[PDB]
Amino acid sequence: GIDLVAGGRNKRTKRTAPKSDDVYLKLLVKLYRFLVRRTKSQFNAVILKRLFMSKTNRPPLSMRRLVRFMEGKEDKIAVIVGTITDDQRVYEIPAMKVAALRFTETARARIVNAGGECLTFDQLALRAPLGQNTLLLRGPKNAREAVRHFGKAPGVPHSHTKPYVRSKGRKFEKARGRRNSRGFKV
Amino acid sequence: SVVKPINKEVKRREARKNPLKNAAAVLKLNPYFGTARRMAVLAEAARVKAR
Amino acid sequence: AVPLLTRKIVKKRVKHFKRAHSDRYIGLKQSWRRPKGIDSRVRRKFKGCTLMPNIGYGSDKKTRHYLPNKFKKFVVHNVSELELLMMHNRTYCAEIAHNVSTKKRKDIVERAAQLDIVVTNKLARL
Amino acid sequence: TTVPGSLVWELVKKNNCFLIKQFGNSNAKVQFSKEPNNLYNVHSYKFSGLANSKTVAVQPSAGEDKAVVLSTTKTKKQNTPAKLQHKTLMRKEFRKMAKSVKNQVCDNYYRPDLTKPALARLSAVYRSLQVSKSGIKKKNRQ
Amino acid sequence: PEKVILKRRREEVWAAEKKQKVAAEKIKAAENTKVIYARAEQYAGEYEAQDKELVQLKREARMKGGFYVSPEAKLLFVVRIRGINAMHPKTKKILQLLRLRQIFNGVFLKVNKATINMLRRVEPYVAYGYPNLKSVRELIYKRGYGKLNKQRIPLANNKVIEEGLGKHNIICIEDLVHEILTVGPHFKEANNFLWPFKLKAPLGGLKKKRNHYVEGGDAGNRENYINQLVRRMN
Amino acid sequence: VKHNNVIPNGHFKKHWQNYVKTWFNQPARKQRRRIARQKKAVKIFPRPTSGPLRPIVQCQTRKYNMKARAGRGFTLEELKSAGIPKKLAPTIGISVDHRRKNR
Amino acid sequence: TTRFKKNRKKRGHVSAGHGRVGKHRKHPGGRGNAGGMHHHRILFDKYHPGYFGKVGMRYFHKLSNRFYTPTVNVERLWSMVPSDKAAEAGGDKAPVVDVSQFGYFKVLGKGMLPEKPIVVKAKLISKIAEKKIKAAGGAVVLVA
RNA sequence: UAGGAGGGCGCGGCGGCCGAUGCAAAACCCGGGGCGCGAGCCCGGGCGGAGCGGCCGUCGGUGCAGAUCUUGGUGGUAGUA
RNA sequence: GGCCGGUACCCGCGCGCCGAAAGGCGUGCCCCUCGGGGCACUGCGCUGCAACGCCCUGCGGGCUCUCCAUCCGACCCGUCUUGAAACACGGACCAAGGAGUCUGACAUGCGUGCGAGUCGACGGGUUCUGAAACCUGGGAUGCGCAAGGAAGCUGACGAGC
RNA sequence: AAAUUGCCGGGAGGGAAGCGGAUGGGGGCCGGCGAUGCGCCCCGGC
Ligand SMILES: [Mg+2]
Ligand SMILES: [Mg+2]
Ligand SMILES: [Mg+2]
Ligand SMILES: [Mg+2]
Ligand SMILES: [Mg+2]
Ligand SMILES: [Mg+2]
Ligand SMILES: [Mg+2]
Ligand SMILES: [Mg+2]
Ligand SMILES: [Mg+2]
Ligand SMILES: [Mg+2]
Ligand SMILES: [Mg+2]
Ligand SMILES: [Mg+2]
Ligand SMILES: [Mg+2]
Ligand SMILES: [Mg+2]
Ligand SMILES: [Mg+2]
Ligand SMILES: [Mg+2]
Ligand SMILES: [Mg+2]
Ligand SMILES: [Mg+2]
Ligand SMILES: [Mg+2]
Ligand SMILES: [Mg+2]
Ligand SMILES: [Mg+2]
Ligand SMILES: [Mg+2]
Ligand SMILES: [Mg+2]
Ligand SMILES: [Mg+2]
Ligand SMILES: [Mg+2]
Ligand SMILES: [Mg+2]
Ligand SMILES: [Mg+2]
Repeated sequence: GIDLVAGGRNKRTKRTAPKSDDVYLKLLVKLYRFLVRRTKSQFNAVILKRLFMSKTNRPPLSMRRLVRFMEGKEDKIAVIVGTITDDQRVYEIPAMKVAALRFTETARARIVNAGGECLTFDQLALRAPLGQNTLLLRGPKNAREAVRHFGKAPGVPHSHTKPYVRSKGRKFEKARGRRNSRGFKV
Repeated sequence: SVVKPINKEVKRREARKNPLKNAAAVLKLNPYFGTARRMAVLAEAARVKAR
Repeated sequence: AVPLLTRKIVKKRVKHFKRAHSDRYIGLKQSWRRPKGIDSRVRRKFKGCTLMPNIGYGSDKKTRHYLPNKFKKFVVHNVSELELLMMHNRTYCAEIAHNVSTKKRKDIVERAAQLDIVVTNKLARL
Repeated sequence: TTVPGSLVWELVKKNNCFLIKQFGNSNAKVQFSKEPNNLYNVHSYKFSGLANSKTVAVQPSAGEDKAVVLSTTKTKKQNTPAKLQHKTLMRKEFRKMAKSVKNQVCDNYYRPDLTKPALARLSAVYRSLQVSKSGIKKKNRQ
Repeated sequence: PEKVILKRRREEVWAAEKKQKVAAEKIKAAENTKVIYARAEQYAGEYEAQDKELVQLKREARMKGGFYVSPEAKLLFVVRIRGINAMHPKTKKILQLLRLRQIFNGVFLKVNKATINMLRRVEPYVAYGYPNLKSVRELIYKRGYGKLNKQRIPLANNKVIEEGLGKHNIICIEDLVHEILTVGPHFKEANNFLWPFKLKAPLGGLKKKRNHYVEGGDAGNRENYINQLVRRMN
Repeated sequence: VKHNNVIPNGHFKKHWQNYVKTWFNQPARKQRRRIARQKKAVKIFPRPTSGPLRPIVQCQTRKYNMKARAGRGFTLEELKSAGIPKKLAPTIGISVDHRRKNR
Repeated sequence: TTRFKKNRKKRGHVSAGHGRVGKHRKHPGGRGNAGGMHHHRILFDKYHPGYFGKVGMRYFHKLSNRFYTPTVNVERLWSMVPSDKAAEAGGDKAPVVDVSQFGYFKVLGKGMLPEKPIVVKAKLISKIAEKKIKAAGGAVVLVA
């Protein structure tokens, strides 16, 4: 008998290989296993750990934010382990070099017609294996519509969480608990 | 061009050697052990050999 | 046809793990079923009652699935898959499957004698 | 393989026509691969005869005494199955078979990986033919 | 071809570089063993110097009319004697902080008002006292394990200390033993490096663990007699 | 009810299992309509298979006011001004809708 | 995929995963939303605030058509004009956009605009859409 | 324990792949030999006399010792009342 | 004396001799100065401890199978229960059937496709084994891209630490 | 097929039997249950 919690065995969990059995993703996984093992670059470590992500932990990043992130850093290669969607709200995109999993077929055309070069992670591993002069990025995680529902309950003070409502309107959860004149103001 | 040198060397756990009564190992842990023992014995030598 | 295993096969238990109370009844099969009772002396593991299978009774990985022959068995239905044990005859043992004909068994055994593959069924169906 | 070898492996590492798997998917699983151009017939990416450009086969020939075929895949002709394998019917004795196999596998840096395994299979095939000729003179158990 | 010759060039470079590292490290070990020899010689010399010094002082005080009060011990050896069952939660925390998380573990402790009043709170569960040189050294030798990268690495060679310490000017087992016993400026690190000694059950038995050592039992101070107990825990 | 979820609106308190309508006959209606269209085309050969002519009209309703669609028939004013008699227009493949007004 | 349902793993465990003490009876809380005001009160007034009661005035025979205002922000207007007729333009000459031809009634004023002038021709405009278009040098033509 | 999850074993189909079978398939019986910690599997012998299995994907009316469970059979009571 | 282990690394062996062998044998510097002791220059390689038995178709060896004896243990399972072996309830035994499934809405999590789009789901044209498959519309059908108000109505002028 | 019954052969029983762990004594059954082959050599031809 020894005084330990669950015999000391780690009770947290993390991904160690993507649930996705996409063969191309498994091949990237093997490549970056090699790189993080023989190279000891923290950048490769982060890239690996982020290929071991779900699609709700890999939200899309659009150019209207990518260009923000590339404004004055055209020498460094942009890396987004996720998706690049276009954004019809921007007009002039600097010729930028971005590496990503996927490019929406209109965003890839936008980048090519702007004159940048549009990479995949193997092409990234060619000319930045340790990640020389690279700019790692993540898309907005808590921007997902589902997240607007999370946190402390809708009906407690100071909470600004969207309650699950089957439709908007006057009759759908406006009456008692949302105003002084019927009951109380949440 | 960037990988560190490959490491094929497998280091297993080393068998235990008696750290108190194995001469070879006690002289790798405490190299002065033999000198202290010799001093003590060579001090006993006179203390007995006198009488 | 000489065994490659160079480690003595050790078994932490040879007796089977018969189901608790398989003895008093006939309808209960001998196969093990974990006793799910709330007051079951077997589940509470009082001494003197049947032993359950743990993982602790597991056998060594390097001496696992070796027959008493010191070969791992591999069941073959025909000459086609008999012949693919050329470079495993020191570690794998063919067994001709239970539903082949005696005619095909003669052929497989003849083929295995010249490929020098240990077979435990060469005296079957004759 | 029009696609690369690693991709072919990730495509066929779990099911293919040449894979004989028995005893379930538990710790008891036994896996062999029975394509002609796999040497140990061990189903691994080293020995896989489908996921590789450069593969060697060592087989006893058709009904005829003591003729061994050594075949190596032609890397460049690879999308031409009829002209995909360079097959080599040799019938000389064993020492000159081993020198030629070393010539075709290891010495030209075709695929030194399978230097020792190809020769081991050559020994097994040769003595298999030798005993098909002579008979069971030795019990081969000591 | 070019591919394999290019591979082999680096293979040659690495072979040479590894050989020259071995050549350097042989000289390193050859000088380091003389350094260790010197340190152990002087540690032993001051062991006898202090041992004669105590008798010298006590005799001098008796001669000059008064008496010499020995300097109270700087170090405690604590060994837990009660199991992990039926513990008040505050006591459970005290033991988890002292690193006594299993019966018949031994830890080395600084003496100070912070820690000795911590033992005060948990005396029914530990037996503890004043280790001497033999006890400390042979604990370190025969049951020495090091908290190396959270793993328990046996202290079977001098090299483990190069990794665990060496930012603290502790290089051999004898430095570790000295720097514990004569509670040093780095005792915290050279104890947290040590893994709780997992000791044998007391040979020859054990008196009643329910009572205090004064009343006949075993818990609490037995100041000098942890020495007498260790030879049968070890 | 239990953990945070929408307030259910299950309208399954009647005997809905007596009125479930399954669509396994969807391919069957497709094929039957196709057959009916062939056997109408052969009969009305050589008339146009879409039927008589239909007017360009505007939809109602602010949401679709700008979106033109085929109506039901030409008005009397339109037939008269295009020079085609009322009773003859439906004869020669021209629908007539006496209810529409030309505004 | 019944071969995956966790009921299958709960075979042999007497309670099928619903507890021995508190069993799995028909409807121990009531059918549906039973007792919103009474014993599910904690639930309804924690997670669905505002559920109970009337607010607002009735509107007999609503048509959703009457309320149809598809809107477009200013930031997206320039996507509507093709690049060719963005080139066929200068400082004094600017393209004219009929949003009603695109299915939009109102033109709202969210986001940036390029400095290039544009004449958006809508049915409804906001204050801020006009202020941004004028400040960009364009103009507005109201049609319907 | 209540409970949760992972990995597997097993039954019956479907889309595929590899096979077995009148020189004996399925089933069932055995003081037969084994493998796995275990669900279970493999082989041997007998009866049997025409079908059957393995692997991958996938699907399901899929696993029994209880429910005074349902149908059918059989006991002890008993050669007794 | 007990138990375990028997070596690709710590040990050990060869590259000299004597010695069956344990093993002994060189040179130079420090120490006592007797006896001897300490230190030193150090390199290539190789590197699974042995001796002898017994039996080998035997009346042999061993077996996880069967019966029996003996020592130790050992209350009858499922269950409601703080508590069941209970003088709590169900169960005489066997065989077969036998209990979280289907559908709708929603939600989180995960996978796939696309991604300010996305759905072809009602229809239409095709469809030479086919209730399949493939094509088609959509310029606004569903959801999403704008929200706040009861409503008239208004509807995000561009972020720093 | 089992429940269940009979006959034959075996086994054991001082107010239960059955089951777990030890071996021991009976059985019954296992030749992949357990080997005879490697190197060196000389012919005698293959
Ligand atoms: Mg333990
Ligand atoms: Mg309030
Ligand atoms: Mg209980
Ligand atoms: Mg004793
Ligand atoms: Mg006592
Ligand atoms: Mg007490
Ligand atoms: Mg009803
Ligand atoms: Mg449970
Ligand atoms: Mg549940
Ligand atoms: Mg229940
Ligand atoms: Mg409940
Ligand atoms: Mg209750
Ligand atoms: Mg009330
Ligand atoms: Mg069922
Ligand atoms: Mg059943
Ligand atoms: Mg039953
Ligand atoms: Mg049950
Ligand atoms: Mg009660
Ligand atoms: Mg009672
Ligand atoms: Mg009751
Ligand atoms: Mg009863
Ligand atoms: Mg749309
Ligand atoms: Mg910041
Ligand atoms: Mg019977
Ligand atoms: Mg009697
Ligand atoms: Mg017994
Ligand atoms: Mg026995």
